[PDB]
Amino acid sequence: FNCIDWVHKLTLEITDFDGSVSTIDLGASSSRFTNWGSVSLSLDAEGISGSNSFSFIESPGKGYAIVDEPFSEIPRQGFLGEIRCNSESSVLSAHESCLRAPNLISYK
Amino acid sequence: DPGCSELIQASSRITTCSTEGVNTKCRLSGTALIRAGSVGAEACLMLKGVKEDQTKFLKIKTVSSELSCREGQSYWTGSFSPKCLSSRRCHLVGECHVNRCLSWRDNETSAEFSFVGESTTMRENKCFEQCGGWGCGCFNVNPSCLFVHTYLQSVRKEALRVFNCIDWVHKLTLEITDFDGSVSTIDLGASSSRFTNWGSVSLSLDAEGISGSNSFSFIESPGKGYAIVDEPFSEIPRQGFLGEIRCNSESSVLSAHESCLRAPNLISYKPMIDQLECTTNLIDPFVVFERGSLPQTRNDKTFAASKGNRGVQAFSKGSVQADLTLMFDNFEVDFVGAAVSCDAAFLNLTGCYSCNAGARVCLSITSTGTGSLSAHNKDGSLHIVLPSENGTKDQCQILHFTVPEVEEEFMYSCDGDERPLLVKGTLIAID
Amino acid sequence: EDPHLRNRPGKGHNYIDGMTQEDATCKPVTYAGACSSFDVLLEKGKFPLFQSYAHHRTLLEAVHDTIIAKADPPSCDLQSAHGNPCMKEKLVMKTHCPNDYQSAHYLNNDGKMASVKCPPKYELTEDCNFCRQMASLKKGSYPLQDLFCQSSEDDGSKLKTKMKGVCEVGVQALKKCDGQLSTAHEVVPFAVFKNSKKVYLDKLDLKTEENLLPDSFVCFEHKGELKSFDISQCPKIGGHGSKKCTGDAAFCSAYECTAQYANAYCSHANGSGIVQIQVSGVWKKPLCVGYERVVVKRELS
Repeated sequence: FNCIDWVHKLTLEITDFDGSVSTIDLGASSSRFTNWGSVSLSLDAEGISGSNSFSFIESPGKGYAIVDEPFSEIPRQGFLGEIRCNSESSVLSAHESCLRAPNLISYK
Repeated sequence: DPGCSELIQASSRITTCSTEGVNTKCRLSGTALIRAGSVGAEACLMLKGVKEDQTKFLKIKTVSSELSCREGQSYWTGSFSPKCLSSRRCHLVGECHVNRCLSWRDNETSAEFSFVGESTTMRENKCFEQCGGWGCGCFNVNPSCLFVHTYLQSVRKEALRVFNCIDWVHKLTLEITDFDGSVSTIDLGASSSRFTNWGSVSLSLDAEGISGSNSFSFIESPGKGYAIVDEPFSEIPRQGFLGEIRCNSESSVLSAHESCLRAPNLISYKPMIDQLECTTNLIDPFVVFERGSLPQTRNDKTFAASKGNRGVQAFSKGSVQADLTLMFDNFEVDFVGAAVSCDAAFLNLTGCYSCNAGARVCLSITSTGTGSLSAHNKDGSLHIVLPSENGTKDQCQILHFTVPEVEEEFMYSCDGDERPLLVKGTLIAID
Repeated sequence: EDPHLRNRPGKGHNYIDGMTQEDATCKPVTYAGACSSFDVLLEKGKFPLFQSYAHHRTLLEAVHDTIIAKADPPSCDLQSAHGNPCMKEKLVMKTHCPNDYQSAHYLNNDGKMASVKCPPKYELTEDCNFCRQMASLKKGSYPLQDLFCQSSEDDGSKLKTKMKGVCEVGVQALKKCDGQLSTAHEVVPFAVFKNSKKVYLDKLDLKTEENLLPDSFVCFEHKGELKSFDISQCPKIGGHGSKKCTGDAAFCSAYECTAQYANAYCSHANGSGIVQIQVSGVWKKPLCVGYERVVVKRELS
């Protein structure tokens, strides 16, 4: 995946009046749901722009990674992001609904 | 009230005569031009029938000089918090599949959420895929589906109407007083027109306008004040901009109507096996409403709310220079030729001469009936008219002069016969 | 959305004083009966104003409820003497009455009511300005104006015709004429107050102001569907009554509800209540506001 903007998220642990301790988060101008109502963020003068030229890779169980290249949209031979899918079963079980480029398998 | 200032006479072309025995009455049909007054001053118009005792005044009260904002494009918006509903269905269980759960349309509701019920609310239907096996529930080894039904819900109870102003119309709230006594309050701006009991009225000269207001958006709040935003008007909605979720009425914001327009793929989703967190990033309009609350220092004018009529206005400086063209539309004017007696007095005389404000005067008229009291001078340059009543009250109107040492004998005739009256006072020069 | 166009509040009498012939089928006026003075009031393409405002009263019901008075004579016969006051106000009107009708009532000028009468067997024509000779002839009257009655006692006798540039409209001799005067039949609004003249209108501002009134609820009798049932037999809040009654929040908020232990279901009529008017910038309450097509004389020159 990629990230077009960095939202300054503030993980807030709001404590209710009765004692119901809940843990939520607020970023830029978001909103959540609490037992006493809701909460939003007002001032947020902390943001970094210029993240479209970087792609991220998520690995369940292990750490993450970063790639020094922009996001891949259209697949083609000889580029990172050829065979793609839409879910975990499309990669593990190889689902036919995944998109790919034609004439991608050589034959000798 | 400081009374009227500009008092002229009507022409004989728009004035007719049609008596029906003793009681002589006439009609008024045409167009008469009169000079408008300043802040506080009025504009009276006396009428002369076939004799001299008949006098009908037509005063137009001027409040001040306002600058109304002409509205163009408007829309209803507000804060919204989506409420996500998770429903993890096993694989090959009813509608949960590996191909139907992924490619799921947002404008379709199958048997997975048909039991919830119909509601006119901007909702959507998603579909995800998690995992299967015996670790979380499912006889098949294929990953189970995850149908999501998230609908918007306005957590607040207030609504806002964000609009703009492409031009500032110099509105003049005029309180026109009829001949019989029906006092009505209207307004005129640039070149507008209204409806009165005696006809209509329009504005002629209006050389007071401010251009360059397209780069500013206004926010209306019923009950509280207004606000201003230093940004042009928002037309097309997009993520990360003021004016995303919009509607068309108050119910579209409070009750969240489906008919409101919004951008697709506006609700994020972070599924956690058996958990669901469907949150958005909608900009809170109350933050900007409290940040740029009126009044604000903009260029050199003062922006605030309006009085009487709902809208935005502006406070400027200077005088009032305009022309009021009275539009007579065939109105029957009746007046009894038998008036009652009465005596007048004199109080003070302060103000200015040869200016837009003029000078006020205190005249204590003591009469026994309800009627009028016409007064004039010697050379034929001043005209005084005051509604006479049974009692003792202080009246008077604006009297313009050309000398600081005011000294001229007035002649008032509230019943047909003239009576002597001497006035005096020192005025100052104010342009 | 409630199809209660046949349920009439108050009493439900539509036969007029002067042509009491169809009183055997329109007493009381309910879902049953084929009254000729009420069937044409709900037909598509005739009087749509009464179709929009049907949960109130009519002119006949206003006469029976001592609201709108009757002129002298109330039913001027067309075949009797040589001159009658109920003709100058009829020839100036241009309406369209169907065939097989004997009488045709309309509104007069003195605020009362004056109708016509034709001896048997005379029927109306395509316009109704004259009754000629001969399904069967209806023993009733045809509404010549599209108006509706209501319960009101607001006084307003100090008002006259509020029309500018009009010489003589209808039968009212307003201002004189000195140039070109028109005579084309055009629709003009009017509103007659209590004990006043036929006051015309120019700007109308209608509104809906409902109120908890006994003559604003409709219901139908239940039995082993729409049936006739009197609303006066509904008990009050802890009071008394003959039979039983029930309804929703509006009907049960003022009356007693017994749920399934009743014989009817009282429902609040949509739009029924208090219908005020805005004339001369002052909010007033008329009696029988409507339209009419009379001779309008406008001064063009």
